[PDB]
Amino acid sequence: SRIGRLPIAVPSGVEVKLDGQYVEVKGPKGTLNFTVREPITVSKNDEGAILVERPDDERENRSLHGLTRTLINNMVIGVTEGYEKKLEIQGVGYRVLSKGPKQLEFNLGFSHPVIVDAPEGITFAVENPTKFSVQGIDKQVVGETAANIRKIRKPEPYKGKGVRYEGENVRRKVGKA
Amino acid sequence: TTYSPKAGEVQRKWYVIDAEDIVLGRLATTAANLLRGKHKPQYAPHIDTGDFVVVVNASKIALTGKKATDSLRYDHSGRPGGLRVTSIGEMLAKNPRRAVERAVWGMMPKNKLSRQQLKKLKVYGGPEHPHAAQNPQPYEITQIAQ
Amino acid sequence: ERTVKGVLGTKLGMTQLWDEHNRLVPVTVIQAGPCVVTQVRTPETDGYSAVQLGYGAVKAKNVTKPEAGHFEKAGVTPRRHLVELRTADASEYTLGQEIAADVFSESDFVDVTGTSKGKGTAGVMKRHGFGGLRATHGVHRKHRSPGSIGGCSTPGKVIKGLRMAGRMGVERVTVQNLQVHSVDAERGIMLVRGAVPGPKGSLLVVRSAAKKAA
Amino acid sequence: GKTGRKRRARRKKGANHGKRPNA
Amino acid sequence: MKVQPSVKKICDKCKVIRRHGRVMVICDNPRHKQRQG
RNA sequence: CGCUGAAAGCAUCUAAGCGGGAAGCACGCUUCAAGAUAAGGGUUCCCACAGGAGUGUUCCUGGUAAGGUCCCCGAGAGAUG
RNA sequence: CUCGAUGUCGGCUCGUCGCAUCCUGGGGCUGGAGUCGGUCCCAAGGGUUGGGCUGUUCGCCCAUUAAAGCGGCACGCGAGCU
RNA sequence: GAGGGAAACAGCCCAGAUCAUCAGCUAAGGCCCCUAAGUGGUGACUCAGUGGGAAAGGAUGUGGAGUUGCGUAGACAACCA
Ligand SMILES: [Mg+2]
Ligand SMILES: [Mg+2]
Ligand SMILES: [Mg+2]
Ligand SMILES: [Mg+2]
Ligand SMILES: [Mg+2]
Ligand SMILES: [Mg+2]
Ligand SMILES: [Mg+2]
Ligand SMILES: [Mg+2]
Ligand SMILES: [Mg+2]
Ligand SMILES: [Mg+2]
Ligand SMILES: [Mg+2]
Ligand SMILES: [Mg+2]
Ligand SMILES: [Mg+2]
Ligand SMILES: [Mg+2]
Ligand SMILES: [Mg+2]
Ligand SMILES: [Mg+2]
Ligand SMILES: [Mg+2]
Ligand SMILES: [Mg+2]
Ligand SMILES: [Mg+2]
Ligand SMILES: [Mg+2]
Ligand SMILES: [Mg+2]
Repeated sequence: SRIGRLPIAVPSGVEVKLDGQYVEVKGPKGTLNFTVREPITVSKNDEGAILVERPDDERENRSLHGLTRTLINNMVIGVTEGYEKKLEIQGVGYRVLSKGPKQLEFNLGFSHPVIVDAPEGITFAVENPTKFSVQGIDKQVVGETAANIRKIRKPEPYKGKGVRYEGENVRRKVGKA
Repeated sequence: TTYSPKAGEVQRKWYVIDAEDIVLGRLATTAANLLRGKHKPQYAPHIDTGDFVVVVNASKIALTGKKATDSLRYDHSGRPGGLRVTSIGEMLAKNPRRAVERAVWGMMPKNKLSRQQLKKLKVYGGPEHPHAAQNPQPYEITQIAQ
Repeated sequence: ERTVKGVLGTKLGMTQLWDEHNRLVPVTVIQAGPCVVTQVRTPETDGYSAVQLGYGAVKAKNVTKPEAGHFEKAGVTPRRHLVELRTADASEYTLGQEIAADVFSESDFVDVTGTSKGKGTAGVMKRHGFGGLRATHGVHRKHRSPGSIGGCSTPGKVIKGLRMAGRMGVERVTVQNLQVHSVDAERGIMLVRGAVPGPKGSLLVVRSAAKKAA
Repeated sequence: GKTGRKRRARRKKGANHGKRPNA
Repeated sequence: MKVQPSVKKICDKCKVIRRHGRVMVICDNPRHKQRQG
């Protein structure tokens, strides 16, 4: 495991508690929880880093080895930096507005606007009535939130109208030629 | 003349099996063997010489493969379109006593005496049972080598 | 799981009124008289929460020692009918509490439960809506007949639940989403818009509508 | 048909050494 | 989606995967989406 | 239909894991239901009778308590029960 | 198998099962702009009309309907009828 | 033409019942429980409940064994012109 054997660059001022199989990360942004899976050992590498090991050269061990390595990296860098994944809206009459830092309201050509909530771990940042993003301190739940937001009105192939990923390659077709 | 037990001659003991992480089939074979007194030298098919079997942690019974969803238990009321199906996982979560009792009953002779002896199998999904007055003794499912 | 208000009453008959829109409404009149809380069922003792109410006048010589003891524990005078109401807020009722018809207001939707009128042994044509055979055109002594009752060799049996003649009526019936037209609390009278099961003088349980309305 | 195919399949059991009456 | 016993690659961008016990073909062209059933 | 994601440095809804999704499934609504012999539960009521043979006191008869049934008047019930 | 009898066509009556789905429900692809469709994937919960002709089944037709499904049950059903 | 096996099951398998036996060894077939005897030992494979039905054909399922092309003169995938 090239990534797995690659250790974790711990940033400054972050408390990383390795309670055996439990991970606690504390910094100026939030707290995160995950029980490190049993067949992986974790050490502090003279208290300044993380060494993540695999008991055996069987396949499942390397699977979980890489997963845990970049999981710890993801979690610490989330407590220190935060993320972003961006979406954009196209089409006449389509707008996105904010009902707070935790909410979104869409006019996607429906009969009524759609109200979108978020977990406490995900916060929205709508910068334009035609551009917005989803952030948090996680990286799968951000993906699923953005996917559901796109699913609310996915791009039609006839004019491109709808919600799309910021650089999505919407495969279009010409209709009434 | 070969020995034959007399009514209440053979004493019937109480046992408690902890079904935590025990395969359903192993537990059912062991319980059926104990209920009918097949481990006793005084065994008789026509006289109930078996013991009382208490099974705790019946909700934690182990199932291999995809049995928890794909292994189905069926019932029929007799009237057309009256078939119900459930899975063994849902049975264990919902009615663990019924699941264990079905598994055990399928493994006993189809008798009047077997219907009487199945009443000695007390099944509980939790780790506790109400039969402390009978003092069930722990039973470990074990194999004899060779 | 659900919170239900309830009262016990007697079916007195039916009348009619005109509402504010000058529409004729049929109303059942219910003597929804005084009900006392005669027992309270709790999850600690009975395993479920409910209120056993008592309704009706009874001759003291017709009450027995067990019934007298039950009512004495409740602290009430003996009642003819004891009916349990399954409500999640049975903990708010006290033993001997007086429950009157004013539990319901002038526009509440209610469920009315009663034992329906009996018809004796009815045939398939009356109790199950069967069509018999024609009155003429050769029909031979089978005008009100059930027809076929099964197939053939496969299966050599009549299936369970086949609709046949038998005794019909005298069964629990609930009519849902009936609008309370009016409540006269001092004389314990309730006007409910519609028809409710049972003959006149039969015991009725009036409860909150489970499905609210339509 | 199911019936005939099961009749012809019964011959593959262990104690019938590849043969059965009526195939 | 085309549900056939015989699914193959039509595009050069078709890719044959096994998913949840079924052989499927996924292309970026939605026409070439195939399932084995 | 997806999210994250390797095996397979990419890719992949899947292999670990997570999620949307039908008048269908199980509930929700109504009704029956402890012969559910696993014969359940709560509350309330009456209570230590008499005589024989007895054989761990057993068991069998007899008069009762609480409670019922027969009988009579009926119907909101009903072929008869 | 049944000839020391296993009554048979159609209809009426009463149903019950399958899904190879006619309607309603969900979806993928379209030579899917919209309204409409085509096609094949799920799906059997409920529903699935009344007449003219003919012994008919079938079929043609009339007026509808969301639709007027295809089959099994001794081509279900005569100790149920015609 | 009984007995044992094949779930049941004339024709298949083993085996040809003189009677008694509350002795033993075996055949076919079996040994987790029904159901007598092994939840037998050792080594592989399968994850489909395949085992415990089926075709043309389709398929990066999985484990193994050969032939051959490219390759630290740096091979294939990814990232910069
Ligand atoms: Mg008529
Ligand atoms: Mg007549
Ligand atoms: Mg007949
Ligand atoms: Mg054929
Ligand atoms: Mg991907
Ligand atoms: Mg029953
Ligand atoms: Mg005869
Ligand atoms: Mg289908
Ligand atoms: Mg149906
Ligand atoms: Mg016929
Ligand atoms: Mg011979
Ligand atoms: Mg023979
Ligand atoms: Mg046999
Ligand atoms: Mg001989
Ligand atoms: Mg031997
Ligand atoms: Mg042998
Ligand atoms: Mg044995
Ligand atoms: Mg073993
Ligand atoms: Mg073994
Ligand atoms: Mg199979
Ligand atoms: Mg095959």
